[PDB]
Amino acid sequence: AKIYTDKDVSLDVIKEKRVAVLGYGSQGRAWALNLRDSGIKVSVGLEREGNSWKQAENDGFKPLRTEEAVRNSDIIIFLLPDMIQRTVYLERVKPYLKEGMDLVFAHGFNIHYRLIEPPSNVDVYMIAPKAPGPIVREYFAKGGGVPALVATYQDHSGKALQKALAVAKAIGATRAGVIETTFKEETETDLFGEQVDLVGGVMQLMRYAFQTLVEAGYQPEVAYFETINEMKLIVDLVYEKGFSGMLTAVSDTAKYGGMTVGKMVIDESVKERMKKALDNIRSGKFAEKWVEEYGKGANTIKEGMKEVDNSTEEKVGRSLRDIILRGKP
Amino acid sequence: AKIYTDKDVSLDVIKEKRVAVLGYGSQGRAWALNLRDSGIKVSVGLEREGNSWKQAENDGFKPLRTEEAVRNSDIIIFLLPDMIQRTVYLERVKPYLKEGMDLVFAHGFNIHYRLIEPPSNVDVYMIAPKAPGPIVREYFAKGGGVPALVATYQDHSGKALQKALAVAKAIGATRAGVIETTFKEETETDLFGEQVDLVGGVMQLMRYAFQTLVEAGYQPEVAYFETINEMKLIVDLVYEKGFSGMLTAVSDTAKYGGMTVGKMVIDESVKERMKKALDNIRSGKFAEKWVEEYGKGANTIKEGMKEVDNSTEEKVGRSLRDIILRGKP
Ligand SMILES: [Mg+2]
Ligand SMILES: [Mg+2]
Repeated sequence: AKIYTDKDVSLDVIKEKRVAVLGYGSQGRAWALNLRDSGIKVSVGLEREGNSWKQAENDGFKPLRTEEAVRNSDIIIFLLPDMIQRTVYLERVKPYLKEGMDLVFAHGFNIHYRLIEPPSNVDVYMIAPKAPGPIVREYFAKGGGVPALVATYQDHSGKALQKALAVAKAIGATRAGVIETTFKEETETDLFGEQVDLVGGVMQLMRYAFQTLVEAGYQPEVAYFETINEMKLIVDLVYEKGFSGMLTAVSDTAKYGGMTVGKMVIDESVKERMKKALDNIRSGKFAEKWVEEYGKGANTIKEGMKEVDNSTEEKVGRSLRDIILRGKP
Repeated sequence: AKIYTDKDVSLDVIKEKRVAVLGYGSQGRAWALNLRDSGIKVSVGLEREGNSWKQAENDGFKPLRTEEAVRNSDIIIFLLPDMIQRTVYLERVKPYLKEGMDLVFAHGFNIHYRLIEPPSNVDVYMIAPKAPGPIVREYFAKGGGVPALVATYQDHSGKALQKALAVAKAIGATRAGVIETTFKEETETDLFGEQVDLVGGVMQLMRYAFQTLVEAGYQPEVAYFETINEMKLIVDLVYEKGFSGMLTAVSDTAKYGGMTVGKMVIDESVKERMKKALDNIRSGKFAEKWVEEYGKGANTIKEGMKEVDNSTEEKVGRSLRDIILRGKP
């Protein structure tokens, strides 16, 4: 697939545009800081004069209520939680849209699932950096940057890909590299990864391994080092060198064990259930169910966070993190 | 558990002893470099004059053939691959052992499974740091250190735990903290983590999720970012702030999906199969099976490595790491 880097993209297409960054969480901050450093006129737009508003004041912005930021801008960037974008949009963005304005997202969920339904006469596009806000910012600030995906949903102007690329350049992404996708692809793949692998899957895998050891009578601190803490070593090596690289770096005892037992533990029925999860994303069932849960108060999340907070593993983990911090220079 | 720090041991217990570090891979290097900085007399002993040998020379060591390092030393540290230790021991160490010498390990495997059966007149102990060699070295050299586990197998002197902690102090581990375990516990828990979690488990988990997306027709590059590359972001968060902190850092959508779908994918039958793997470790079946396999050339590893090296997943990953490399500061 085509990879775009600094050289392939001009800022001219957004240089003269006023950008509203809606939100000043971890992403909103990073983007607002990078855009402003790249010479883009940024207004931060916020629903409340709360902690976010203060943080933005602390960074030399003068924040505005959402609607005032929108009325004074050309390019509107939604860096708000997915579940509250709909309400902010309808009440504080929609009535202010004019021909030729742009709606810009970091995630495809709301557009793809019709929670925000834009008019036909604006451009709609996305830049999805592949790192946390702090890194997005740090790397840009050191003359590098983080890769991202870009997509266009509605290209009314004919320049929507160029504009998406320019935004991505202004936040440092083209220093690393950018690849084009679609709103649908980014949404479905992001939901799938989070559910089966990145958050759901690996958390349950690590937690089961930890529990198995503690239930068999081994020391909890030993069990935590072996099943949770060491995972960084492994995943750092995959990130840096691929699986091949990682496998070369571990013992032959580890390779033999991982190759023979790994597939018995994570067997074909797991893959079959991942297919089912993907089917549930693709049919819309997952998004329907989540929107329904959220509408009832997200009690699943509250109960699960309480269980994690009070678990044995969390207690043990805290203690080993004091030990690691104690020796970190 | 009791955590030991610098206040719990004086280097005096080993300051006057000559140490042979057998091997000069990433661990042998780190330990040799730290010990010498702590003012411990270090000799590097090696079976061949190849790359390890040259690196030791680069670091200012004059390396010796293994048996010459042993004859000239009091404390023999095995920092060699587990499956070669037995033959190095029989051929190059055991003939030269004398009362009061120490046999020191970084992993319990060879002592626990009777592949090395030490004589009755030596101490036998272990120090098992909980980070890669480079870090062992880096933190030490920066005035911190990395935590480790210690264990005693045969305490002929009555001071084996003091000597283990002293070696750990000399490589900086007591700057962070050290926990005592046993050779059995270290062995069984290290085998278990590699097999079901750290290597076997997570690799099968990530590959299967990649494969699911690719099979469904998503762009492989997108699939790789979402199922493999982004793992580092989550695991880093767990490493730094535990599961509660990771979960606070991800979206509510991610939380809900991980808590509901993750548990459907990684169900309690996975745990049950982890328990069977642990039973197979505990009975010695795994170790028998591996020792047998290794003695036949470890053809399982070679074919597994080829299969990984020419996988779609791996081809994709090569490209994307140029991207990231391209933007790091
Ligand atoms: Mg993502
Ligand atoms: Mg280990």
